[PDB]
Amino acid sequence: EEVETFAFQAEIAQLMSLIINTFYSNKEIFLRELISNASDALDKIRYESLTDPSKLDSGKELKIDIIPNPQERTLTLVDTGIGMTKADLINNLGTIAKSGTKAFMEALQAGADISMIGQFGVGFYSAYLVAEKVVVITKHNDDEQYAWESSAGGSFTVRADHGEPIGRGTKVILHLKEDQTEYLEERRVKEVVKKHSQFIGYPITLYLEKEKEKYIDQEELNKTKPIWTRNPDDITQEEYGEFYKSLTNDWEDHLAVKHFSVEGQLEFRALLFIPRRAPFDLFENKKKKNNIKLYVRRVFIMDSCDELIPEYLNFIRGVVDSEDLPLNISREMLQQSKILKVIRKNIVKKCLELFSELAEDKENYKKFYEAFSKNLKLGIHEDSTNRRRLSELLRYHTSQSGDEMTSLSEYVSRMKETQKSIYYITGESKEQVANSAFVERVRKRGFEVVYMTEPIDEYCVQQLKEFDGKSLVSVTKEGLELPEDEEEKKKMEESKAKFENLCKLMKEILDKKVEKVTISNRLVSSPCCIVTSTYGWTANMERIMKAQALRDNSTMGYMMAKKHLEINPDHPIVETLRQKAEADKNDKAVKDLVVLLFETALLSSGFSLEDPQTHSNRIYRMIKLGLGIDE
Amino acid sequence: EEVETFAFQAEIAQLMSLIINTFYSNKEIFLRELISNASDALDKIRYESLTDPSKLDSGKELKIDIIPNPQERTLTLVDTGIGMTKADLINNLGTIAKSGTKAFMEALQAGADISMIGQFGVGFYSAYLVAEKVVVITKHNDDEQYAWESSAGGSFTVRADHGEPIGRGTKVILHLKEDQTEYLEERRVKEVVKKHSQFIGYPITLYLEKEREKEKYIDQEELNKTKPIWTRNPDDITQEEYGEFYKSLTNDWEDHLAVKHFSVEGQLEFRALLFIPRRAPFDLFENKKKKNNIKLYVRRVFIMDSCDELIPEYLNFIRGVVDSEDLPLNISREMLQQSKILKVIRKNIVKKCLELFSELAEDKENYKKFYEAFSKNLKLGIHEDSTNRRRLSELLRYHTSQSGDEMTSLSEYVSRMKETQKSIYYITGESKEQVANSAFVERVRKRGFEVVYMTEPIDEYCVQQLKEFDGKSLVSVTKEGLELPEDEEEKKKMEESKAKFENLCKLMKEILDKKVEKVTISNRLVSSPCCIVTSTYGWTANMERIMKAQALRDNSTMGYMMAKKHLEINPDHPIVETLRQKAEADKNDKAVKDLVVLLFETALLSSGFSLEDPQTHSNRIYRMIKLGLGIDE
Amino acid sequence: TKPQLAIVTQWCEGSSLYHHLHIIETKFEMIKLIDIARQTAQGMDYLHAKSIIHRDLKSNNIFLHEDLTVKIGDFGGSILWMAPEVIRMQDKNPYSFQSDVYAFGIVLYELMTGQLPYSNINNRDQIIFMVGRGYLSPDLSKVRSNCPKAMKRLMAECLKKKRDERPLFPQILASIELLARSLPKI
Amino acid sequence: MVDYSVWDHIEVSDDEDETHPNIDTASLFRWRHQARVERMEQFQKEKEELDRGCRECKRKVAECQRKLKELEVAEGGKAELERLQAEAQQLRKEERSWEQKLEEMRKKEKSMPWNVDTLSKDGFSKSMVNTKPEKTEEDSEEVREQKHKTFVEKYEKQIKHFGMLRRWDDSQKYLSDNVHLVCEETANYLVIWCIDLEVEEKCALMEQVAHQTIVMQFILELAKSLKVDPRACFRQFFTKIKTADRQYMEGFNDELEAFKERVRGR
Ligand SMILES: Nc1ncnc2c1ncn2[C@@H]1O[C@H](COP(=O)(O)OP(=O)(O)OP(=O)(O)O)[C@@H](O)[C@H]1O
Ligand SMILES: Nc1ncnc2c1ncn2[C@@H]1O[C@H](COP(=O)(O)OP(=O)(O)OP(=O)(O)O)[C@@H](O)[C@H]1O
Repeated sequence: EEVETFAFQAEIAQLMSLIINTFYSNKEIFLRELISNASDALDKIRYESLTDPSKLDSGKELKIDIIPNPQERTLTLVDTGIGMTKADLINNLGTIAKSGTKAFMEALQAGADISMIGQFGVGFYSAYLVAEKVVVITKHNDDEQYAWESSAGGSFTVRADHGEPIGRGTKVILHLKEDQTEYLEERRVKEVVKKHSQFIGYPITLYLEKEKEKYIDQEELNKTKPIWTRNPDDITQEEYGEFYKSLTNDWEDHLAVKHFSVEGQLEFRALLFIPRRAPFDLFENKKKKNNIKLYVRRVFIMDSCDELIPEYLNFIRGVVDSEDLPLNISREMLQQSKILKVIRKNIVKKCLELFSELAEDKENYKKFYEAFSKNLKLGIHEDSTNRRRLSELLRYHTSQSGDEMTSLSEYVSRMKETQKSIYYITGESKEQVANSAFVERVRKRGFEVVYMTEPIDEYCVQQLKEFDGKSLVSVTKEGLELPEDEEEKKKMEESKAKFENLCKLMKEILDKKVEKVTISNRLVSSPCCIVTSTYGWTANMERIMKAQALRDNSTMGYMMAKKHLEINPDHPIVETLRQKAEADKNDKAVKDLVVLLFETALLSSGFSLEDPQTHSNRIYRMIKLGLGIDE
Repeated sequence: EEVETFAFQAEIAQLMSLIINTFYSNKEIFLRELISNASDALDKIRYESLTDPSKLDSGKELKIDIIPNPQERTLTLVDTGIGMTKADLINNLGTIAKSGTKAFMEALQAGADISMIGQFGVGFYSAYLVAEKVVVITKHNDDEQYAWESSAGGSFTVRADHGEPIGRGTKVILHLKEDQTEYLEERRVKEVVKKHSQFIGYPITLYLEKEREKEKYIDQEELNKTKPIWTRNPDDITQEEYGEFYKSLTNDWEDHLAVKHFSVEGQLEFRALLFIPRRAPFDLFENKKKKNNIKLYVRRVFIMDSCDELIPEYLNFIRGVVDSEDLPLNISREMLQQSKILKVIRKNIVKKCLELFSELAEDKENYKKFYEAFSKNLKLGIHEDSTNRRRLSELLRYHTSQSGDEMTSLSEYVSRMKETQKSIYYITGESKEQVANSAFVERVRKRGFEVVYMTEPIDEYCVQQLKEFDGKSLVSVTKEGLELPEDEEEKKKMEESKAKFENLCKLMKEILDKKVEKVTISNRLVSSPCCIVTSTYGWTANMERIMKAQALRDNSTMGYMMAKKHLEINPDHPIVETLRQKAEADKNDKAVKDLVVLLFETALLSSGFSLEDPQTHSNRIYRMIKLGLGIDE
Repeated sequence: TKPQLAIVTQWCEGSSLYHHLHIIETKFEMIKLIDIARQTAQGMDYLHAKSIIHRDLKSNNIFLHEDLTVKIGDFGGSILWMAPEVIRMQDKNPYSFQSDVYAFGIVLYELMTGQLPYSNINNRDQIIFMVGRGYLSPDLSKVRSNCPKAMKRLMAECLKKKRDERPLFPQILASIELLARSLPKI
Repeated sequence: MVDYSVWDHIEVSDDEDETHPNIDTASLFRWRHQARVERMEQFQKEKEELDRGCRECKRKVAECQRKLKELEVAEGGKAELERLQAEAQQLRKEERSWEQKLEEMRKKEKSMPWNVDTLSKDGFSKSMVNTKPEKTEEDSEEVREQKHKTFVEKYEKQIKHFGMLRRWDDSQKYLSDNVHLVCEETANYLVIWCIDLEVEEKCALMEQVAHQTIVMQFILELAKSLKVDPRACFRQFFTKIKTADRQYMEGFNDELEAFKERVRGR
């Protein structure tokens, strides 16, 4: 019956220590914070000018300087902004979690051409990460010049001074520490400024001392203006290329460019790119990927391409500038990581549209395809959402087009009336597969076969199983059937009974090895060949799998497929073999001939022999017999 | 002139807004914080009873309870700890950046023997992240029961309460809001507790309502049952306890193989515990899987488990825990700062893991099982690591030409070589039968030397870097210029024979037409007319096969730089002698061309290389079969 | 003069689990038959807690991966995994969690018996009508010699008659785990 | 201030950081997508039903107002009027209930999250192809002479400023802006500069300048082997020579000694 209210308090010393020793990770962002504050002040004075020009009679230009001094340990950062008055100096620079930018934005009309950085409040106390005593000198239009001095303890002193006049800006003098005296070295300052704040709209300059000992004025800290902000109808080709050269350190130019922008609640503006030739360490990974950055009001937030674009589109460079997002207390990470996955969808969609548009003229597509073709087949393997739009940018060599690649949809046009399914073959070279045993029959009836001669082609063709309602059938798998005449079927049925005896005898001599021996219709001018079964690896896949460095072996026996043998019932050699087998049940010559035939069939059908010395000895004996030497 | 001193201030509403929704992700965190406040409280009452009893007449036991209510949307966190008075309900829970744990630790007389979590003073508003109204009921040994209540924003009430007897402790009631009402279930609370804070020293229990046949209440204390082992002395633990911990830390139906347990009591303090799985996981050589093997623990509270540099790449099978006592930590307690101590931890872990590997190599029954599964990961250390190469090469165990089915070692093989020998001989092939009776190792196995077999790709990848052993060099038996130290009488005989086989060299080089760069005569064969060897600088045959077969090659550069080869013949075989005699007379005949092409192609086939166009060879064989049987035409 | 570095692989489609037990022999011990049954129980529990249903789990859908890792999927006669409510023709929405439980029970029967269910009668129309009315069920005597009793209770509970007296997945998972951590041999 | 309560309920259907080790993904994405589309279509059916019901109810309300205006002149209809009043009042109160249900349904479609196609709507988009004539190489002898004179003189001043040093990272950045600027003529003038430094007999300066020059000429010879200009091949040899292995280091040393002997005898 004695409820009594109170008010929330705050403890100051622990608060300051916690801020400046806990909030941030690195010790190099104080320069970013100071540059952001200077940019805001300049923005304020610029906006205030364009109603009465009586506010620019003391200093007409807007600039930013950096002056190191390694004799006194100072890092002065002069600018020419709006300045601060005494009351405002006490009330914003000495009160944690209160910002003077928000008040200026709120009192300002309703809608203006202004966009400033900073709404939290704890940003200037980050100078004490590397500092021992900070001094601020300031002057406004309607006050005098004041000096502010503190040491991150519990008090600050504010006094009027006489000294060197400034026009209307602010000086920030930083007395550096003893073990942090490596920020007066210029390579370090240049690296920090270029990585963090390089798209600021104002001219940062340095004040080095090189060689009388002169006074150098290197302005080159930023001299590449952002180009995605302006209208897309005023940029003329070449202007893009320069921005590409000065973004990633190249000696050449691009090959395509996209400049889209979405609106609504989540809005951004992107400037994707495509390079000319593939970098030679593209799949070396290891190093953190920095091909797509992410900016908020032209200040770096974080870089990544493991969650902004997929892993098979790592060759694309660009910029993803946005306007407002849920940032962290250190503006280095994003709460609600789902926003990134929302961005990724739009980026992928626009990239695919760009590829489709570029594939129109058939003169620049070859340059893009001969250097970026592995990534498309990598994408087909793991992308279920868009595998139909990525299966139309595939070009293949074919045996009705000499030395020009054809497209898959173009294939389906020039088919025959009764043809079903697409035929393909996978090998190791373009001439090893052109003249093989399997092809020599379907290529005599006017049909078509495509040539998939590469290692990743198997990974692709294992996943893509049908195209436009047509099935991809191989020429080397246990009994392909092709449209044919009835009379041929009757003749083949008769021949099957004709050769029904030697077929079993070969199965007798050849033990566990082959699994079933049969007559085939895929050969016209070769004695015999080897085919595999439906559910299991093919020869090429087995060859690739046996050559992987980091992979296990206890599962090899489960996946390999058996092999059948095909006896072609027209070659004279088989005809005489039947003659021999008909009279004699078992002779040494028949055994030797059968073994040698199987062995050459294994050698010509892609398989690797398990003991070459026996085959070599068998060849040497025959060489010796036919040219003399007795033994 | 005039100097004015001031003092710093703050803005309370904006500061609270910053705390609530700027530096806290993964809302679930709130629960952890609350638990970390109960445990600390309990610890205090466990320290005030050591000097004198009779401060425990109110409660005997210590416990942590959770009660969810699905009807009024509340979640209670009863705890029987030290409690809070009235003067401490306004100076501790009503001031940003003010703790009571730190003041407690200050007053101790440097006796240590206590370790409590938290010294920053902002961890109740994490609980404010999920609820809209917070109520606290508290009692102390020398006050009356009091009630705190707040709804955020410049206000809180501290009235007195007479409505319920609590012996001694605290009771926190959260009033959930409509959006986040998934924390009243079983699975969510269970998962959060089991994943974030399960090694706390006290029995967290739960009081959910079940139905059986009917609102009978259930006691499921099993939220934590496994105690932390890594705080005990290493000598006082047995094998079954270690196995049970390993089983109920990564679900598996078998125990471990070896276990390491050490401590580092220097300026840095941490204690680790590493195991070795009995059988390798299936997906341990993937691309970007979320690695979770070594988990950090600062004062028995989970921090992070991914890390970049805690163990190098090849030590992936090792799984266990690492506990510390002090580290530079963020404000969210999920991320490490400035990442310097990690180097020291990684160095120490690598050293002790190698020590364990050497220790396990004494018995000859477990090492076979260890090496049959994790052999590949050692042959990466010789490649990447460069300061531990010397002592990582002893644990390699190859086959040999004198051990039937028994893997020997390099050091054992060094102590079996004859005096004259000055180098190690190895052969890199595809299988063990294909390599057992080849043509290269035919002279070296007749004198009585020893060759070591190497049949796997990672052997090439390692041997390419390991180039010495005990100051002795490894030389292969499939490369150019291999010398066997022998008497100079047979060397003079070879020199005499190197003059009558001279014209044949240039005839063969002319006919093969820039497919072979030399055709010399050499001493490596006894019963084989030809064999092909490669150059001293360049890929061997099997390495080239492996390079070509693999995907993602980027084959623009590699194709036009490698694959040099030679050819060498022997002056004893009848075939070569007959060929020389025949080519002596006529230098433009026809049979000799066919014969030399056949010999070169067969030698190419049985030496590791792959034919460029396999149809021609097959057609030649078929033609000879036809002609030797009388089919003609 | 600029070596290389070993490169990792991506993944591959491991053998289906209907191939292991029907087209090949591939007979495992009793302990591993327990572990597979637990893995399919846990995975279906996760789906069933986000209102996702599956409508079928044919034994070929299960993919016994490298080493030993079960992974349910969807890629696809099959009148042998269907419930006595699916073969009805009313309201076009007979599907619920209990039908998934029934399909899991039939998978368990195939897994520890080693044979196709309903091997006696071979007529598709006859079987569908019989399951419709004059209903039958697989005879439970066809079991392994060393199979435990705790699961024989679980199997009889999964498929009784109706969709109201069938269990939900947490109880099944708990029972399987309890039986698993008590079995040296029996 | 600092209110982030709007970005609390986003939903993605193909999220890859929430999966089970016993479900294959792949098919999980399709299940999630189908569920989202079905729920959206059910709510769309409800909302369109309410909207068209409100539209036809407003049309019927206008018709009833017309009927009331007609009855203002006529008479007789009371039971129909009472039935219409009662039914319309009950329908209007249940429609108010339905409207409140929709007002809460917007908050629920905030709790049931934003999808991909509610957060943003597209604006402008343009795309270009850059059909540039990638064939530009001026006559070999004329480029040799003109580059020799101009570039060789200027970058000879540059290479004289650079050669007195021995540093690597400085050499790395100097070769970076050299491959920005310099060509083979600068390499030839560096060769002749080393040649006439041999005649001047500065042994230590020979060692330093020969170190740098043989590194540059090894870049040159790798360029000759690959026929790729020294502009395009600078970073790989630099990064493999700063991390050069022991064997590569001794090979480089012996080749340095051999080249020094060759030039001294030249
Ligand atoms: N160089 C400067 N010129 C003018 N005003 C300044 C300058 N530096 C700081 N201020 C003032 O300091 C206040 C804000 O200080 P602080 O940097 O702590 O906050 P913030 O602007 O929100 O943060 P941030 O550093 O992220 O931009 C504002 O009133 C701003 O005008
Ligand atoms: N259940 C509790 N029993 C007793 N004291 C408590 C309890 N919960 C909080 N306190 C007290 O609240 C004060 C401030 O706690 P707060 O949560 O703000 O931060 P902390 O204790 O420093 O950190 P943390 O919550 O991470 O352990 C401390 O004096 C602490 O003892």
